[PDB]
Amino acid sequence: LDPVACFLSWCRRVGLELSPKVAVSRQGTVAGYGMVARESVQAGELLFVVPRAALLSQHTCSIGGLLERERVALQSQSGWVPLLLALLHELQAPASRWRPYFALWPELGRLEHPMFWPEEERRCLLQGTGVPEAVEKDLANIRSEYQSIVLPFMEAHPDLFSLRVRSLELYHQLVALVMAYSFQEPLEKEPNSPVMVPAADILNHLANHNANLEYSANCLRMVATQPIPKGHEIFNTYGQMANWQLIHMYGFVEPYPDNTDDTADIQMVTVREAALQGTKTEAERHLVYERWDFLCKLEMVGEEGAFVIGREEVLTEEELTTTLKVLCMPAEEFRELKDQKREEGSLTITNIPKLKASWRQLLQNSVLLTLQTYATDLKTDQGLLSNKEVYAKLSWREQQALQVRYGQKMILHQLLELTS
Amino acid sequence: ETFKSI
Ligand SMILES: C[S@@+](CC[C@H](N)C(=O)[O-])C[C@H]1O[C@@H](n2cnc3c(N)ncnc32)[C@H](O)[C@@H]1O
Repeated sequence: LDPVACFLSWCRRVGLELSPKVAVSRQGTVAGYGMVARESVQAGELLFVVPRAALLSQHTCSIGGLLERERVALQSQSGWVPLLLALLHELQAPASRWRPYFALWPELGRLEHPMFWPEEERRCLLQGTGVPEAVEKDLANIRSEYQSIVLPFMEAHPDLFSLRVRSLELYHQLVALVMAYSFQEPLEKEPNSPVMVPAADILNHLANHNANLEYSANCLRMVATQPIPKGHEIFNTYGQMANWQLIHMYGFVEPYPDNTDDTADIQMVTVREAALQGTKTEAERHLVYERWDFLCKLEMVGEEGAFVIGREEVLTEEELTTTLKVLCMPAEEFRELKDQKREEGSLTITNIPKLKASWRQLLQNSVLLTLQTYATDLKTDQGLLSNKEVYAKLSWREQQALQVRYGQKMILHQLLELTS
Repeated sequence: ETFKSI
């Protein structure tokens, strides 16, 4: 309203140029603020430009020097501590060059990430989806970073960090914000740390998006990828995102069948398990592990990785095709490989039923094992979804979790049908 | 490493 107007003056001050055809709005958007087309936009049309000096990063913030200087102290699993300190500093800075930008940020106490859910609810609603595992790892990292890194740094530089921002709760909120709002610029291998991109982080996300960001030497450009008719919301793409990643990172899901990018994971060791399960002999077991290790050498499998199954195609395609090949090939045919490229080809809805019986059976069994890791079967969730009035009576978190579980089980069950 | 790349 006024914050929007203030933000737009700020844009002009810092050289951020919006097309007259786009409008920042809170009306008719899928969530919070979004951008809407004032006039129909053509594919390839420039929607806005953000100068690189307008970005909020460890490098542009007012303590960029101190942060760079202390880059070793500030290391972590995520690599976000420097950005989080820039944000923490800028938020308590009286004359922050980014105030009008912060004014459009969401209310930090109302973030929807499952990390803020009661632990039993998260654990129970999202079992088998991979979310509880990811959140648990996040929470551990967030807590260790705050105590051993972020809090002692702030206390070492009280001038730069008022007491009101020395907050564990706040640190959780800013991590969530970085997760949901930040951009990471692709390289070209030391991955670029995330930055906050004003205006660009106003756009909501869809699998079927109509805008995307381009990087250039001096600026970022948001460009239309599809024609956008008058009055229609402009949707960026946050990536090829399954619902389990959307809810974890962004606190939302796309309702079935909207998410054409949804996926289900089959843990790599589950495939191994299926292979072991089929053995009759302690000798047969050990020949399984030999095939496993060979795949670990090819870097096709690993103890904590997963195969990623898409709606029309397997995404970790060569990993899986090669895993099936090796685990299933005649024991003689294997010894000559273990002595003397990998397996090409697509794994799609049409291809899978044409695979060898042995590949399909191993896959079938792996999927059965995977489906057993959820609390209920697909029929239960399919029933909660099919009845709109039953669905409507579920809490918001229950609806979200349902969409995640349902999307995953459907893909798994489709794979079950394809492997007969 | 900050996730949303575009
Ligand atoms: C980069 S921000 C987009 C701007 C956001 N709507 C706001 O008001 O500040 C990403 C956040 O927007 C929301 N969001 C983005 N796309 C969405 C969608 N398709 N459906 C529901 N919420 C969405 C989620 O809350 C997500 O964490």
